[PDB]
Amino acid sequence: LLDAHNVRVVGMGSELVVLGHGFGTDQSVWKHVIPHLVDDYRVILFDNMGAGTTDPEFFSFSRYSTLHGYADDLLSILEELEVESCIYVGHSVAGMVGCLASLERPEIFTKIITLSASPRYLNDRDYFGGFEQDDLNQLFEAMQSNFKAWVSGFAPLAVGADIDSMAVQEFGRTLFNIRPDIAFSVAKTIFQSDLRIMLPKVTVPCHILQSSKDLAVPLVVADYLHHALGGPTIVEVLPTEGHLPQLSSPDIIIPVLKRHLAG
Repeated sequence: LLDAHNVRVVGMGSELVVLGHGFGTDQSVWKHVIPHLVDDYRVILFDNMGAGTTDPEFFSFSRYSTLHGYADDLLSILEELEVESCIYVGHSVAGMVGCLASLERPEIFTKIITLSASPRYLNDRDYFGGFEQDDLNQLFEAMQSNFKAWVSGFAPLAVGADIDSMAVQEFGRTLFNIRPDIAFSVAKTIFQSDLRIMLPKVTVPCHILQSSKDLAVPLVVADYLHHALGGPTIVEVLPTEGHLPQLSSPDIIIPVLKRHLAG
């Protein structure tokens, strides 16, 4: 492992914190944050199998049809690094992956921080997720119709802000670097996922950070996690817009993340 997932361990701080990334980017999404954590924490970063920065020659589409495959990767990495106890910070899908991995080894995680995470994006009876199946169908066909034309429109909506903004350029660049037959398939697994049954089984304390304006995650999803996670929970709304606010708005995210890391 490690090389397959580009595992990096930086810092001189007392506490171990793991940083996971969501769909479409890689560990570089934490570029603005890492310099502010190395004095206080020992940071381990890694890339999910199937990202642009990884070698997905023989990608097992069965292993990653559920988020368990990503969760086992995280555990194997922490196992390989001989990590017995750490704080986990998961952005977007890596939030649910840490929660799912904590079900398997809750002693390894003292604290979980989710950022722009969601256990389900489709709507349902008495559950607002943000999307309908026909909203997903159009996106999946648009990604296969012209993947590059889709990325040019999706990255401005995921990050928010201008098409010319630096976070948009970076995310669209990493989003476009995914091998197309993997990006569509992984976007299907993620966008159609439903991890609400798992949430009550979580006992690790979870700090749910969430942008007030997140197009992939409505505000109501933050309160749902607060009430659905079986362990202690707190919710802090970030005064930002976007799915990747640690990239677009690090000036605001960093003090909030460190405050939850230290408290």
